[PDB]
Amino acid sequence: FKPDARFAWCVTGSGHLLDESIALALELPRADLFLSAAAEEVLPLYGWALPRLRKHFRVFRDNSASGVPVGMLYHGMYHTVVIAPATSNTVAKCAFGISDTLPTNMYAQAGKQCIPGIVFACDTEPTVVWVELRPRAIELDNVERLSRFEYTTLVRSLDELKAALGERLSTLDL
Amino acid sequence: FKPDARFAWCVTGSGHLLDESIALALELPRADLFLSAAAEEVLPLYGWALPRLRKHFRVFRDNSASGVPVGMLYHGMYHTVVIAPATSNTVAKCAFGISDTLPTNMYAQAGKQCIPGIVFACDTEPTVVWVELRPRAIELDNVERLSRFEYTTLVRSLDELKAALGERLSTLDL
Amino acid sequence: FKPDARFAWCVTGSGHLLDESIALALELPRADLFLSAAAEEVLPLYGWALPRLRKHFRVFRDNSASGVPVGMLYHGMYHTVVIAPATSNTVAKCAFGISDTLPTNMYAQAGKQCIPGIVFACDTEPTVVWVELRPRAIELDNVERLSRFEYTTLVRSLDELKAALGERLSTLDL
Amino acid sequence: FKPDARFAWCVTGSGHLLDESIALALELPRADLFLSAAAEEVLPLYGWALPRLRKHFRVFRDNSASGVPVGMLYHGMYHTVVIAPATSNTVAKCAFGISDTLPTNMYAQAGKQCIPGIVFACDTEPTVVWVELRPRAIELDNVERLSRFEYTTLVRSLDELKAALGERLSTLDL
Amino acid sequence: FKPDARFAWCVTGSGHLLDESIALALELPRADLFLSAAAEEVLPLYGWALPRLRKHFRVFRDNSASGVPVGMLYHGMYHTVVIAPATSNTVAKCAFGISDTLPTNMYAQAGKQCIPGIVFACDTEPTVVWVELRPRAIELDNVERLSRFEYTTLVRSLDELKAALGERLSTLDL
Amino acid sequence: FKPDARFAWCVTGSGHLLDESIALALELPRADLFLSAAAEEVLPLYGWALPRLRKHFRVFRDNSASGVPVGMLYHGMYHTVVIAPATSNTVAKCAFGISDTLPTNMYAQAGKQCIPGIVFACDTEPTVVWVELRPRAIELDNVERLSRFEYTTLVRSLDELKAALGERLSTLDL
Repeated sequence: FKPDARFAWCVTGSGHLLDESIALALELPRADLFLSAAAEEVLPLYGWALPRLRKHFRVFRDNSASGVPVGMLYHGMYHTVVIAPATSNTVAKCAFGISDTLPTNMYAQAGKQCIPGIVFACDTEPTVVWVELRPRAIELDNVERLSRFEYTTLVRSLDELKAALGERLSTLDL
Repeated sequence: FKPDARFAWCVTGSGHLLDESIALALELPRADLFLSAAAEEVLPLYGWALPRLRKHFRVFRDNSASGVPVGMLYHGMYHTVVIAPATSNTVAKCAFGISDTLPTNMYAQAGKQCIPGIVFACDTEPTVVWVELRPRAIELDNVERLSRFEYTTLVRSLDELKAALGERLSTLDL
Repeated sequence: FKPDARFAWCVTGSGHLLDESIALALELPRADLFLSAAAEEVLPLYGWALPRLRKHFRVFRDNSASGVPVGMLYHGMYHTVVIAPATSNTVAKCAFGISDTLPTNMYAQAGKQCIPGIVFACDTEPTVVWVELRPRAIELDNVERLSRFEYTTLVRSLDELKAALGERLSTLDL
Repeated sequence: FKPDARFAWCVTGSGHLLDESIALALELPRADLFLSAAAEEVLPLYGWALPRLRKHFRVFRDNSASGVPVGMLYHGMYHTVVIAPATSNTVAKCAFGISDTLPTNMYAQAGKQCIPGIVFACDTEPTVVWVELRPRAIELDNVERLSRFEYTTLVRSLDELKAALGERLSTLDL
Repeated sequence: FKPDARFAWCVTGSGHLLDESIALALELPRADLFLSAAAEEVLPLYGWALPRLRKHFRVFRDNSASGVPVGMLYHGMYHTVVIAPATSNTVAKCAFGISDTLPTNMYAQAGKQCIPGIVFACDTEPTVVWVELRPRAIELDNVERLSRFEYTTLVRSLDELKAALGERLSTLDL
Repeated sequence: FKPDARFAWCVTGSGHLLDESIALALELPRADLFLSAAAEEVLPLYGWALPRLRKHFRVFRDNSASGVPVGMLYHGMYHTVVIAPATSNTVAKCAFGISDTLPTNMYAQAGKQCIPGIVFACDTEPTVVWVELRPRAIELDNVERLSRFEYTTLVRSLDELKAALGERLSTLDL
C-alpha cells in the first residue's frame, strides 16, 4: 500500500458501544469513516451527528447504490477495513457475501484484494438496554461463519478490537 | 408487557391473500400495522391504500433505514410480532438474520427480546394467478429454516394463522 | 409463451465485461433490459448511459420496491431471464432466495413460473483491474449454490454465455 | 377417454371449506357430483341441500353398498376423480384401500384404471371453529401414505386444489 | 370445559363385560351414553335394552352417517370420551383414524380437540364363552397402535378402567 | 433466603475492568464486598483503597485461613455470590474445587448450598495494557470447565455481567 495508507473505518446502524468505537477510531493516526444509511440515522441519536464526525474525520456516506467510494481501495489508500460497531444485519450480509451497503461493499472488495478486515460484532452477548437483549442462534451462527473468512478478524469486545488494531499497526510498523 | 400491549402486525409486498390477512388483523382487539416499502406500493393495488389502512389502524411506514419504530418494543407495547402476508423475500431475510426493512427489523428485535413471532409464509404451495406459480427448493428450504427459530411460529395458511393468533390470545388472556 | 416473447436481459452493477455483455444482448433478435439501481449508476461510467441504452432497447428501471415490471412475466412476454453481468452481490441474493432488486425479483419470479434463467457470474476467477481481484470462498460457494437451482444455467465466461443463449434460441426455434 | 369426458367430483362429510370447494367445482366446464352418505347429511347444514346441488350438477348419491355409479368409469366418462373436501375418515379409508362408500369406491376404481385422482385433505392443519382443532399424528401419517399412491395428487389447500385442477385441464387440453 | 361438563361414554357391539361396564358408568356423577349401531343390537341381548338405558342416562344413537351428536364436544360439554366396552373392530378403526360410527367419530373429534380418551379394549386376552376365544396378532398390534395415540389411555381390564376414571375425576376435581 | 438477603460480591486481584465492576456493584440495592488478599493489594492501585470501599460497602477481608465470614451463607444472608473481576487464578481454583481464599471459599460454599454464583472471567480475550495480553489454552479450558458447574453463570464482559445481575434481580423480585 501507499506510505500514507489509512484505516477504512466503517460504521453501521448500532448505538451499542458506538461512542466507544468512535473514541477508538480517534486514537488511530489516520482513518476515514464510511457510513451505512442506517448509521447516518442512528449516529446523531448517540452524540455523533455528521457535523461532529466531519470535525475529526473525512466522512463517506452511502449515497450510491454502486458504492462509488470503494474505488479508492484499488489505489492502495486503505491498508485495512474495520467495521465497528457491526450490526447483526451487517454481520449477516458479510457472512453471506451480500454487499448492498457501503460498509458491506467495502468489506467484500477488501477481501477480494486480500486487504485485512477487522469486524466488531457488537451484538453477540446478552445485554441490557431495563430490557434484556439476547442474540439468537442465527446471530451466533453468522458470527461463526464470518470469523472463518480469509483475511478477517472477528472481535467481540472493545478490548479485543483495541488489540486487533494494535496487532495491525504493529504489522504495518505504524 | 404493559396491560394494553398490542399485536405488531407487519405487512410485506405480497397481494396473495393480502385482503384476507388484513381482515384477520381487523378482528384483533388491538393491533398496529408495520409496512415494508414494497407493501406500501403493493397494498393500494389490492384495495388497501394508506388512507384506508389509517381508518382502521395506526400505520408505521418504512421511512428509516434504522427502523426507528422498533424502539417501541423496548417499552413493552407489543406482546407479539406478526408477519402476514410474508413474501419469500422476507422469509429469506428473516431466515438468515438480515434486517434491512421494517418488518424484518421488527421480527429480529422481537426475537432478541424473546417476544413471540408468527410468520405467515403465503408463498409455499403451488398457486394460480391463468398462470401457475410453484415455490422453488430455496423457498421451501427457507421456510424450514425460519420455522426452527426460537419464539417463532411459521404458518402456511389462513386457517393456521387464525389458530396461532387464537393460541396467542388464549395465552395472554385476551 | 407468446409468439413474440422476448429475452428479459437483466443488468447489475458490474463494469466487468459489461460492454461485451451489452454487445451480446444487441445480437439477440428481441430483448428488453432490466436494471438494478447500482447498474444505473455504473453503466454510464463504462459507456452505457441510459440515453444510449434507450436507443437500442426498451429499458426498465428499478424504481419500485415491489418490482412492478415483473407482472409482464405472467402474460408470457419473456421466455427467458438473463442476468449479465451478475455481480457477486446478485449471485448471493439469488442463491439465498432474496429478491429486493429488479434483477433478483425477475430471476425469482421466472423460476416460480418455470421460466429458464441464464446467470453470468462475471466475478468467479482471478482478474486484473494494476490490481488483482480474487473471488473469496463465499463467492465460489454462492456460484455453486445457484448453479443447482432448477431452470437455471450458470455460466462463467462470455463464450459460455453466448453458447447458452444459442442453446436457448435453438430450443425456442428462433 | 371420450371427447366429452368429465370430472368425477366426490364430496365427503366435511363442512370445512365445503362452500369454497363447490365454488371451485362450479368453475369446471363439466363435472358430476358424487356424495357419501355423510356428505348428504352435512351439505344442507352449510348451504348445499340436494335441490340446490341438482340445479348445477348431475348428482350421484351413495344409495348402493356396491357403488353402482362407478360402472361409468369403465366407459371413459370420467378422466379424473376429485375428492374435495376429503374428511380424515375418507383419507384413512383411501390410504388403506378400503372402499365402502361411493367416494372411496370411485377413488379405488379410478386408480385401478390408472385414472388420476386429486384428493383435497381439508383437515391437515390447526384450524379454528372459538375452538381449536389440531390433526393428530394418525391424520398426518394417513395423508403421507395416500400421497404416495400412484396416479394421486394430494393437496392441502384451496389454492393448491385450484392449481392441480389447472394442471389437469392443461394436460387434457380443456 | 363447562362446570357441568360430563363423561361421553361410548358403547360398542360387545357383550363381553358389557354389564360391568354399564355398572361402572352408573357410578359416575354425570355421563351420557353414545351407541354404535351394533351396540344397539347387542345391548338388549345382555340386559340393556334402550328403555332401560334411558332410565339412567341420556342416550345418543348412531342415526346419522355424519355423527351429528359430536357437535356437543365443540361447546365443552364433555371433558372425557370413554369407550367401554370397545370391540376389536372399534379399536382397529380408532387405531387407523377411521371414524364411520358414532363412537369412533366421538373418539377422533375428542383427540383433535385434545380431549382425553379412555379406551377399554375388552378383547385382548384369551377368554371362555365352552369355547375359547384368543385375540389374533392383529388385535394385539391394533391395541399397541392405539395406546400410542396422544391424549389416549388404553386399559385392558375393569380394574384398570376404574382406576383411569378415578385418575380422571381426580384431575378434574370431581 | 431472608427478606433482606444481599449479594455477596467477591473481588480478586485484577485491575482489569476493576473500576467498572465496582461501579456495577454500587448500582445494586444491597451488596457486601469480599476481598482476596491480592485484591487488597491491587485495589488501591486502581482507585479503590479500603477507606473508599468502606464508605460504600460493608467490606470483609481475607484475614482467616478458614474463611470465617462464610458462616453467614448458612443463615440466608446472601442469595447470590458474584466474583467480579475474577482473575485466571481464581477461575482455575474454582474450576478445580480449590478454596484457599475468601472468594474461592465463598463460591464453593454457595454451590454446596445451591446458592447461585455469577463469575466474571475478565481475562478471556486478547487485551492491551502498549502490550498485548492473550489468554493461554489453560485459561480457556478453565473458563469452559467452570461454566459447566451447577448453579453457575460465567460471563465474559461487563454487558453480560450487567445482564446476569438483572436476570437475578428479576428472579428474586428486587
